Order: sequence, then C-alpha cells, then structure tokens
Amino acid sequence: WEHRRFIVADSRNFITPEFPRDFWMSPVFNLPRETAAEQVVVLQAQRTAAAAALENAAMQAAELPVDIERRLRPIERNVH
Amino acid sequence: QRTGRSALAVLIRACYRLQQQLQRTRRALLHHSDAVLTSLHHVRMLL
Repeated sequence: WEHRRFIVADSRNFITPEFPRDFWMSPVFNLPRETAAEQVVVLQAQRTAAAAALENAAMQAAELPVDIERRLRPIERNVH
Repeated sequence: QRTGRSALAVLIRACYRLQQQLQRTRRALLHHSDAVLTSLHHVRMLL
C-alpha cells in the first residue's frame, strides 16, 4: 500500500502568464530576410578556401628556383 | 680544302643551335610563370 493526495487533470486547468509591454518587440523574433550571421559563415569559408589555395600555389611556385638552374647549367658547360 | 672547310662546321652547328636553345628557354619559361600568375589571381578570386 501507499498514500498520497491527488489533483484531477481536467481540461479546464489553464495557466495565465504575464507579458512585458516590450516583450514582442525583440530583435530576435523580428528577423530580416538576410542576416549577417550567414555572411559570417560564407566569409569564413571563403577565407579558409583561400588559405589552402595559398599552399597549393606555394607548392606550385616552389619550382621557380629549380626550373632556372637546369636551363642554364647545360649551356654554361657547353660554353666552357 | 676539306680540312678547314669541315673544321668550321662544328662551330657552325654549335652556334646555330645555341641560337635556338635560348629561344626555347625564352618560350618555355614564359608559359610556366604565367601559370603562377594565373594561380595567384585565382587565389585572390577565391576572396
């Protein structure tokens, strides 16, 4: 056995909250069609894309000091 | 006759091909660094 009090769950049990006068004039409920939060996500992704493109370009352009040596040395030994 | 006229042929063949070897380096080294410039512009175009 066991004992407790009880409250009937009737459909008439309602609740009455209080709203502030300036509650609904919030900058969050009222959102424009385009916000800057998304622009942050796009711009960060573009910056990160440019970061990896920089390394790709660096590994591409690292051959510039290399390509010049082997085009001049076999002609230098040819003249000498 | 055949001695001095054939001796200069070695230098003729050397010079007329050293004239073209520098041209090949002129062309081959310009179409490669342009790729570097295009890649740099592409990287900026990512931004």
